[PDB]
Amino acid sequence: GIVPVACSDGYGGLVTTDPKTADPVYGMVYNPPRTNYPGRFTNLLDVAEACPTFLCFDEGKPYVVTRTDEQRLLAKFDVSLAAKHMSNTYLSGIAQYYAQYSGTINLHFMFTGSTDSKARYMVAYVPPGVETPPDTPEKAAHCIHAEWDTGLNSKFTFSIPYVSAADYAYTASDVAETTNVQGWVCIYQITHGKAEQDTLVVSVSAGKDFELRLPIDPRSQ
Amino acid sequence: GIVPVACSDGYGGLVTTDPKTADPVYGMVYNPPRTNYPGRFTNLLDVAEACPTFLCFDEGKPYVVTRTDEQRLLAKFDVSLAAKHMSNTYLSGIAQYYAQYSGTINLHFMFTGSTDSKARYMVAYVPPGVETPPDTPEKAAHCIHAEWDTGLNSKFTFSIPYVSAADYAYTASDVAETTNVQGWVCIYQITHGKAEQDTLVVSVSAGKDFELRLPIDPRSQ
Amino acid sequence: GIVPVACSDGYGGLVTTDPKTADPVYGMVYNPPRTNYPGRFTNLLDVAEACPTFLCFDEGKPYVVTRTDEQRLLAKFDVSLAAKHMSNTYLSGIAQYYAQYSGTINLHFMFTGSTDSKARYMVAYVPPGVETPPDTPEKAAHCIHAEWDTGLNSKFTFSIPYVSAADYAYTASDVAETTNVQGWVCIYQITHGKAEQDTLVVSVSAGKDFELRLPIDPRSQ
Amino acid sequence: TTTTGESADPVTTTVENYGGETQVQRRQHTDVTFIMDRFVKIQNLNPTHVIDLMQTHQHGLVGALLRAATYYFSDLEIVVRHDGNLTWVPNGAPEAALSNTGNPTAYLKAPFTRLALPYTAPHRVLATVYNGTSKYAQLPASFNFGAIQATTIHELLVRMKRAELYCPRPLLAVEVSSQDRHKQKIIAPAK
Repeated sequence: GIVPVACSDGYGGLVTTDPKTADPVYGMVYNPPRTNYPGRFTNLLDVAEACPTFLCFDEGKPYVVTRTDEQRLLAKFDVSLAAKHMSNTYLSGIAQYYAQYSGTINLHFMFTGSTDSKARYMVAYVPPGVETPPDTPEKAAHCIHAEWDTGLNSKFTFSIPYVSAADYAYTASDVAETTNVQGWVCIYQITHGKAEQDTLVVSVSAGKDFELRLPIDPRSQ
Repeated sequence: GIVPVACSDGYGGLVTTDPKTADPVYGMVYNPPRTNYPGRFTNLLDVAEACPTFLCFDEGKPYVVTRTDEQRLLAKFDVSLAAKHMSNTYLSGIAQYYAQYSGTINLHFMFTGSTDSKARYMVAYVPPGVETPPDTPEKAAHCIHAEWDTGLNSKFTFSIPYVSAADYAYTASDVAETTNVQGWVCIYQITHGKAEQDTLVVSVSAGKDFELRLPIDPRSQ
Repeated sequence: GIVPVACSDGYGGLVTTDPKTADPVYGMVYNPPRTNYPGRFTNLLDVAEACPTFLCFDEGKPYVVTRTDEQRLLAKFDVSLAAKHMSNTYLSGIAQYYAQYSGTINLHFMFTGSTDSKARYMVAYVPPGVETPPDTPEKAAHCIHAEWDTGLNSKFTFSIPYVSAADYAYTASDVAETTNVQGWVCIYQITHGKAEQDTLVVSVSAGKDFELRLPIDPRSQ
Repeated sequence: TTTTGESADPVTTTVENYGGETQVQRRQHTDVTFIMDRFVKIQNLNPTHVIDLMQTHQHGLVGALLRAATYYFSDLEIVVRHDGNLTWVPNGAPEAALSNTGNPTAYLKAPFTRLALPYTAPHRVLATVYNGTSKYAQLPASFNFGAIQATTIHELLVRMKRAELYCPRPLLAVEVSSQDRHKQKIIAPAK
């Protein structure tokens, strides 16, 4: 006699993401060597961590600038990988293919002004719960924030913290909801000296614990 | 050559309750931690044992009361999880999903009267075999019974014993038959003193050896 | 790749007597205990050996009787489980479900006469080969036989031997053939004293080496 | 037993009190993981469907038991009878994604498709009742097991794997008019 088997209903169909392998038909193929080929990356986030890309502000400029020396809200944007200001970044490029994330997102600020121009800036993380963002450094001071001088070192990095009710947040956005909008980031200029035409270039990268979760194919094809 | 197999007729179909698992298609998913989340229950009967729920008497009251100080049958009900008086209890809620049971069912009596009101009650288990239940404590005394005073302690618990010919009883009822009606429980007031408007709240829970047997889906859907 | 299999033609169909088991669908069922339930039997022949049942003679009597004190052939029957005289026995009840048998068949003779009635009987096994059975004890004496007195002990048991060309015999009969008729059993009365209305009750059971072979379902359904 | 009822401490009296003897109990059937581990129907279907265990019938074996808990967690198995190919996307995915093969897509194979899916919500556990809003009654949109889409979805069956229930809630039997019992036709041999 032979082995009895029950060909089971509901099993067997092809699933584009299944964990099995096909049957081979052309054996004994040896490839040209590619040992130590340069620039290899094995995880998208290793790249997203080390290579910050630029934010997009008014008229598509990767920077902000103000002609007045008074306090001003230079820019505000939503803490969403779906944000308009993030739309040209590599981080957002990667994130559109995952349903959820959690973790630190790092902002980088680089001053490009002349030796004779000085400024003092502030960056704040405004969590959800307030109707609109603070329009002044005074009101925003009560939030998690950092202030800095322009000097010998042109770059300043700040971590936007992951603070939410759920353990993960959606990468996409839909309408003002708790799972898809995690507050705002506000960048202010406290004041400046002779920096009317000088700019602050802003870029973003992934933090030490930034994480993307569930693979998706949502682009219109 | 390859392995010969006999795809067997009568096997393979899907059975809603089969003991196998489907084939996976989306791997590597790590969940948010939920260690030590509170109020977990792993067996329905752990809950049914610790949380008694109320019986339902005339006009849907979870209690009985009498205005006369004489002996009276305050209430009688069928020892059936299908009984009218049990219809709002959690025990009956659970039992409707199992074909059979066996074991102890516990009744709880709580006196709510004022300090100046006293009473003496009796509870009896009348097994099947008599045409109708005893209408008086005297006649019911010959059964398995308990009597008690109202005092410092407001609650009294009594176990309705499982006594039947078969080892299991049906949870549902059909018509007077040996497998679906296991007698009555009769609650009497022997007498009372100034307890005309005072009540005896009754609730029920599962006993140490209460057991429900065969899973069913009998509700109209 | 995956395992290659050859779904074989000619295999897989359901066979009412196959040696396999179905797939389970309702697990975890514990039964009421039935330890030491009485009167269990595990082999039909244990019962057929210990419980003899009655033969059927003229007018359906489980006994033979003669009014004359002379030698007489009280009864003769075919050594067939299909015999008319065996038709109400448990042995024949069992045998109709098997195609073949072999072994000893035991006859039991019980005298029911009064203390004042005596008799002397003879039983003979006549193998095939003679046209008709011996009508007298004298002619039958040359066969395998036993003779006995009626006394204190009312019962006498005799073994009808299995003597045939083939190692097995058919339980059913068709027409006079070597595989389905194995001779006759003849019961004679040598003589008697005052036993005109007294009887000899006859019953049959299976012998130590009686055996039934091949399961069949031949009854008209 | 006599106790102070008001405290609400559990009291489990026994048959022994009046001379009886407690009898051994096997409770495998009432075990939560076991009892929830079976296929149950979902009724309101559409070619695009979001998997929501609250779609289970309120008086169904699983439907009612699930409702009788406040919080729960579990993995899942589904059986779908569909025309065309079936695509599933995880919790949080744009509805637009159901249109693409890159997401788990099962090519039609009679008579239907049976799959094993992981819990994908962003919460540690889910709820059957939620007193409040998720937007800046119904349950929050994030309480789901993803969505499926095919040309036509004829049948859906769901099965809860590794189920964990917390915080039990009321569970009801049918109400009884008679005042003695609820009677119904129990199965019995014909003739």
